[PDB]
Amino acid sequence: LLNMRLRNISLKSEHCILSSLDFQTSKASEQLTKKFIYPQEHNSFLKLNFQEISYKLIDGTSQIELDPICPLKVPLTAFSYDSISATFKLVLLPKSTQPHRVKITLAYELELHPNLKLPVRTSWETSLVNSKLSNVKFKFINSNIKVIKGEKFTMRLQIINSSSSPLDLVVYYNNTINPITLENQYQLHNKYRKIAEGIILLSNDYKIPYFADLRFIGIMSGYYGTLSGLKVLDLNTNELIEVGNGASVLI
Amino acid sequence: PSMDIIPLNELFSSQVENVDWIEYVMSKIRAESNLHSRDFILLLLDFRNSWIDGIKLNVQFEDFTSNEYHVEASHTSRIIVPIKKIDYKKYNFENTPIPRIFPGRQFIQSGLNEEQTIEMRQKFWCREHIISKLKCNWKLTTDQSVTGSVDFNKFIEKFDHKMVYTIYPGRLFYGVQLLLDEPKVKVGEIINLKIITEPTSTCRRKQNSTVNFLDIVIFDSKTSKILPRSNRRILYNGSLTKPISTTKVSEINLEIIPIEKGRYEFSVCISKSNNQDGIIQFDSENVILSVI
Amino acid sequence: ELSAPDTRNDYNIRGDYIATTPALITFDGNESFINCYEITANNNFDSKDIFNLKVRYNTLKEQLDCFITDAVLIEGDVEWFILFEKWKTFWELEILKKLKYDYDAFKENRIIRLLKTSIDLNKTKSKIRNLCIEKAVLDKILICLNKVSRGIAVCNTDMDEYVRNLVPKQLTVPVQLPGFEQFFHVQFEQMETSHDALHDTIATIGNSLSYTVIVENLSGQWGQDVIDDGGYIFEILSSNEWLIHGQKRCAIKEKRKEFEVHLIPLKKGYLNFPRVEITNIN
Repeated sequence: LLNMRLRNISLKSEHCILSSLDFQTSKASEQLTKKFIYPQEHNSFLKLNFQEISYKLIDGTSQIELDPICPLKVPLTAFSYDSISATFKLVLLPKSTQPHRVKITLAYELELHPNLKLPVRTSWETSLVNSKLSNVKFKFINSNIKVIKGEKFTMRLQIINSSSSPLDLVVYYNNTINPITLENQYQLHNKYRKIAEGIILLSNDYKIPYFADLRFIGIMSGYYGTLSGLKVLDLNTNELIEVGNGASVLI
Repeated sequence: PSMDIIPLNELFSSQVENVDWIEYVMSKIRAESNLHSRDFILLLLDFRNSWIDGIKLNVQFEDFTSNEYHVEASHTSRIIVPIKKIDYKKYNFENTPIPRIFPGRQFIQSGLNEEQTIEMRQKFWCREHIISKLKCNWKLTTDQSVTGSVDFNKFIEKFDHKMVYTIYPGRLFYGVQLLLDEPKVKVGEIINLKIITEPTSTCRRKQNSTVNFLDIVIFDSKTSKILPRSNRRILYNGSLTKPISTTKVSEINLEIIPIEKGRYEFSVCISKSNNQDGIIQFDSENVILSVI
Repeated sequence: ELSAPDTRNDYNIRGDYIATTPALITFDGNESFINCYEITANNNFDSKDIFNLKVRYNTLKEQLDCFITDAVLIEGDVEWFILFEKWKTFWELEILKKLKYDYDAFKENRIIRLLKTSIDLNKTKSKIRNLCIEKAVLDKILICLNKVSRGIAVCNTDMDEYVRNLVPKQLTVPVQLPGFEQFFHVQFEQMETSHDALHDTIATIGNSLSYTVIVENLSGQWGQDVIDDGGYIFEILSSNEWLIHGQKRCAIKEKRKEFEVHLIPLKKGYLNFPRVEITNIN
């Protein structure tokens, strides 16, 4: 009851859940010690946090922070430190423990000594393109973020199919404007315009035959996150697989 | 088998001077300051052999000569050719294409209206322009003396509405450029702007509504245009509706003073009335400035 | 127009809108008319002066009524010699009940009347001594204006020096804040995802209350989100405030606050009170 603490956990896409703990001197404790300190004419407190650490599991391992941290001391403040946990594909929820050491130094070198230790579970409170029909999956083997200029470049698809008939699909980019509140109308027009002529495929209408190298050239500068022009058509039972993957900046 | 025509808007600064069209188009842009960018259109046509041996397939335009490609046996290889636009006011595209004979009556009650005839004349005479300069002069790699030419007349089939927009700007409704004084202006300064407007020969199509409404939109160079409250942004006198008229060389000159940042692009929009969904032309001249 | 008071500082209002070439506006609350003024601060701090404006205007009803009078029934001076110079006030009393359609007058039409009465107006003109040399013109003009539409051209040609412009005014006292601050921070982003190429905003805004605080929002990122945790070091210059954040994260919500209105305040150091918090993440 001197510094209220909370922990926030987020799930990054790079298979590393990041959990950040936040500490803040609570206002009720602030006024509680503040009137008794201002009786002796003190305006700013001094809670010296000298040893803050987090532990892992039933065997105690000290996972470090993401940056440096000295031994600080301040009043009426808040500070947050972020550790990087490991992403779990199973349903084993990791339970961690944190500990601090607040030295509540009253003045003229007459200090008290306080320590605290919480322990709880680091929950989070709740791409590979796959089709809807068959076993056919898509994933770009080369790193989906890429930094290019407006020059010629290459990109690499990959197909994991049912081995019964691996062939009979075609790719094409469809360089035409999709046929569409004037402000939202023109915003959707600018999205559909810079999609339809931003990059151009240097081999479209292209029969596939488990790799498939397909080659572009990029014209217009900008970050094309989930570049969604190219559209792999499946010949038999005529439907379309969108490929919402890959993101190329062109600067 | 197929063909498509796409324009370009980036300037293509150098060290990308290895790709065959880029040096020619940037050479024409580089000197001759009236020979500007933003109006070049690339045509994308795909050569595909049905043979057993490789070919070389050099493409000659009226002055553009491409590199030496290599199509092996059954593949496509999209050879990208630059071409400028064709000016509507300099030319005439509303005359009937002639027949060869003068003998037959040819069912002289022709079953066509006015506007269907005129769009048929446009669709024919645009490919009449783009065929009468295009060539190719091929050779086999393993035989080297079997060099022949090709035609294009039995290959290009027809156009659609997208090709006649992209090749011919006379199909559009207005012709606009922009004039800006200083593209590197400091923030405490107000700069006059200019929007020239020059209507088309498709102004005959409506003939009744003698006003159209030039909207103004503003977008951060990245994405996601700014709502017209324009705080932290361009501080602007007047309002962005600015009525213009048919058959007029009007100039809706405005003023613009920045607040925070640099990367701004300016463009227009034509909407034919003031209500929703009256829109006709999403005009896209889209010039840029900076504020340090 | 805009006018500067008698205190007479170096206020440089570069903004001054003159609608010389257009005699046109509309205020039907569909689009948004914004006027703006690029003023300057004084030679020192100056927080309470008085500004008064000058809007000339008209209303569009008597704009189209002036157009209809000057080019529908009194175009030439031949009819203006006799047929309307003896019944001008009667023409105004007839014109005041015209009630032209101002709902389709902003969409491809101008000077177009609504469905108002035109039957008993002929009987009302016939009741007085109105001669047929004017009763033909005053009926034919209303019959023409019952279904006609003009354009934006030849509107200023009727509006030119034929309208009393009510040059109204207002009062704008150029309101000010209370607690001046001057801070500058610096960041160093420990990258979770490599860089998301964020777009920046160096704010300048002051909080004006008592027992209050200054709350800041981080920069805006537009690539792959939820990441790029930015570390920071304060160097909170020229004051002694209270800080309430350390080594935040540039995702969905960070809100790196700074409790300001507690101790070590100052006066109005400028036109308003300021806090020119310029972060610099290099």
